Amino acid sequence: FSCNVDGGSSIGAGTTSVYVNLDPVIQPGQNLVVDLSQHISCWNDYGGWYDTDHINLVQGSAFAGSLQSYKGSLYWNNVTYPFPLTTNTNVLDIGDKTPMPLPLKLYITPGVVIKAGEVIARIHMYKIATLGSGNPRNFTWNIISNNSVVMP
Repeated sequence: FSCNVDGGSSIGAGTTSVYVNLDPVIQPGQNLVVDLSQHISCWNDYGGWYDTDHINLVQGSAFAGSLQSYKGSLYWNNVTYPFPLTTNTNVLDIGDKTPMPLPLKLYITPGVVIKAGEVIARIHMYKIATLGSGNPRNFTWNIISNNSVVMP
């Protein structure tokens, strides 16, 4: 099982930065959408659905630092969750060699809103396979804003 960010090198586990662009000027009632399907993809390293991988996001995934006062929602694989996650999400099956973009969106409801380079969320992902011990792996996606966001 492997993932990559923006078509980069393969990742087997651990913490990876995911850089996103956010609407740089917003109004008080505006919510920021972070479409992570545009950045993160994962695949089965065998293909043909032999040793299918089961993937979900993990309870405790949250906004970072000052953004914890922000309110959110997280879309994952046809279910929408309150964010921060109080639950593990549903399971997504990964069985092909073809990279699958993660069906994942983050909705943020926030004059400095976000600083360039700031971690806005930490999303924990769990992988376990179908054969043997399952070879369980933990991923953390550190979502980082490329840009500053203001709300004048």
